[PDB]
Amino acid sequence: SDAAVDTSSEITTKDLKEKKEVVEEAEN
Repeated sequence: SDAAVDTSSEITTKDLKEKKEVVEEAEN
């Protein structure tokens, strides 16, 4: 799974962080 770093090229591995952060918006 670590190799996923190469995939990081599409810029998303980090997005997972934002996607988790937005979860707060769950409050609509």
